[PDB]
Amino acid sequence: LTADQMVSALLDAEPPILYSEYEASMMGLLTNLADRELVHMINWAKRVPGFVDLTLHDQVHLLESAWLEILMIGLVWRSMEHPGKLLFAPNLLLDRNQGKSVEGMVEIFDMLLATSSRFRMMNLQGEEFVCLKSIILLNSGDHIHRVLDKITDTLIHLMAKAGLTLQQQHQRLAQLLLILSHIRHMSNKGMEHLYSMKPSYDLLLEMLDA
Amino acid sequence: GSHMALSLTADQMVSALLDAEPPILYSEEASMMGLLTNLADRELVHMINWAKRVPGFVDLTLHDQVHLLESAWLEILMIGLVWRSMEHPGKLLFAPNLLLDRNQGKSVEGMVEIFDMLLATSSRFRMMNLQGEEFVCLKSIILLNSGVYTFLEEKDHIHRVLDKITDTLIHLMAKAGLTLQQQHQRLAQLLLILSHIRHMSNKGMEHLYSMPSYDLLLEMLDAHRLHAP
Ligand SMILES: CC(C)(F)CN1[C@@H]2CCC[C@@]1(c1c(F)cc(/C=C/C(=O)O)cc1F)c1[nH]c3ccccc3c1C2
Repeated sequence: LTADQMVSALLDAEPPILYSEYEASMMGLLTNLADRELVHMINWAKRVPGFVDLTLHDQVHLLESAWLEILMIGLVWRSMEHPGKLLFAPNLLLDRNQGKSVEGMVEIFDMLLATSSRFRMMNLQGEEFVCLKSIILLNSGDHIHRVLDKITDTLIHLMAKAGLTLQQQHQRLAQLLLILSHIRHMSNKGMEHLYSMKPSYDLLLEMLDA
Repeated sequence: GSHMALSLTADQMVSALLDAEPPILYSEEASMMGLLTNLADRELVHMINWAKRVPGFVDLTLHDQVHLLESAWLEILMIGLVWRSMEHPGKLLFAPNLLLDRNQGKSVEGMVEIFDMLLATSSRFRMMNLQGEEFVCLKSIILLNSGVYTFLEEKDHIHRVLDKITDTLIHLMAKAGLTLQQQHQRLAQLLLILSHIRHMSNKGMEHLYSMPSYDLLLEMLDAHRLHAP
């Protein structure tokens, strides 16, 4: 794949924006939405170049490690145009105060809002976003490393076509990748919260093995 | 005289970071945990001295300095550990007199998973032939990045300093003989390892709460004003 073919393949693989159903009410709605987004995520993963070249075991491990980071990056991306709010769905736009209804949720909401504001301030583009989402999938858990190098080349190509100087290109690449450390942190805090009040192997395996 | 962070050339940045480097300390299942806790506490004191010398860090308010150190202290201890453990495959060089293999971690409940992650990180840095000058840049990035979007002109300042550190990393790779494409690929590889260091710190923090607060760090950062030069 050329950088242009990589971009086209990632944009074409994009999952759809889902709608919510119709504290306890909010948690139920958010859980149901996450479960429905997960099914589309498996189908998206299968279309990421290089992902199907991996063994079923490697595919399962990468998705098991990255699913929350991928849900979170998708959330923060569609929430960019809504300062102070999280656009879980077009019919479920929640502010900080609504996160205070559930114990331990306000901290995660605050981190997601801060990430959305950073992407807004950076003017993150759709083509950069799909590259970042693919990196999260391949990195969160030699061929994988060669594919990651190809995504970096693709990110640079996008910035060069956008008219950034050679210096601006490395500075922007670094700024984008550093936010991935923040997304990892949020996923770890989210996973901790899930185990405090407790998406299965069968779900991933049935969809990954036809 | 005093160089402002944004005025530094790549060479001045490297010299400032190398000069700020903390020393390698010596060590003093219950005995093992005590030794590692005591070592971490002693490394923390040197870490405050190091942080104060990281260009741009003293331009921040005392409250912002504490917020950054509170978020980054374990990532900084971990990156230091993985760096000095590079020349020792299968072992973690906590101190020259405390070199531990993964089997030793098995003596403490939940410790093996963290040791395995630290060992994997050390092997990745060895395979990439991480240089001392790149390492100091990475440690500085961890400090300035780990708490920025966890708290306009002051936030922009941190981001401008981070850009200066990236420019420094690129300069080092360019002088090492890497093509422009190879520089971008190496930079990306290194920054992706930072997401793994964040992961390890989160898992490490979780283990601590199962078994350095804002107040403790605030007092240590403030007490630095009283130390002799
Ligand atoms: C997982 C955790 C603790 F970080 C909270 N999450 C973040 C905040 C909103 C609730 C949600 C969440 C979840 F991601 C998963 C579950 C799962 C339950 C079960 O399996 O029983 C329950 C949640 F509340 C969730 N929902 C989403 C939908 C679209 C896009 C993003 C999200 C997120 C991010």
